[PDB]
Amino acid sequence: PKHEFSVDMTCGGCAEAVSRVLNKLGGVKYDIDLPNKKVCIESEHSMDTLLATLKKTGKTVSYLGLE
Amino acid sequence: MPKHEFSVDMTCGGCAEAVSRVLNKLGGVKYDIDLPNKKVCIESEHSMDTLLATLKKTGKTVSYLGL
Ligand SMILES: OC[C@H]1O[C@@](CO)(O[C@H]2O[C@H](CO)[C@@H](O)[C@H](O)[C@H]2O)[C@@H](O)[C@@H]1O
Ligand SMILES: [Cu+]
Repeated sequence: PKHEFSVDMTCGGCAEAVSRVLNKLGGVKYDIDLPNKKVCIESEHSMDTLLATLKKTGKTVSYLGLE
Repeated sequence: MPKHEFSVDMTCGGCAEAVSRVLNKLGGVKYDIDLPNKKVCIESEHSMDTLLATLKKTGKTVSYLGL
């Protein structure tokens, strides 16, 4: 499944930060849309693991669903 | 009591808010964030190690500017 999250990013540095923590987690295929403040992820990790990883950044995060 | 200074690569207000949230979550800290100068000052008993690790959770590039 491809999980979609709303992540409050407001500059390229914000997106870069999200990319860095997801890479640290590893085993992820993702794309970040800055203007629409959305991050889509595909991985063997649980939704909870992904959510916690994103929330640890200090940014506002919410789960939108999956495709 | 110790007063630490860190360099944090923040590039927008949202970046600063995220740093604030991770420090608020850690607790036991008195901090000041200087966005334009990419500097975060922290007065805390928490070890330099703990503070560095906490700031790194933001996914931003962090370095130590000393006591
Ligand atoms: O610290 C490595 C970590 O940084 C990220 C954050 O987006 O990527 C940036 O740094 C890379 C250098 O290794 C650049 O190639 C890349 O373009 C840049 O965004 C993570 O992707 C990477 O794991
Ligand atoms: Cu930002």
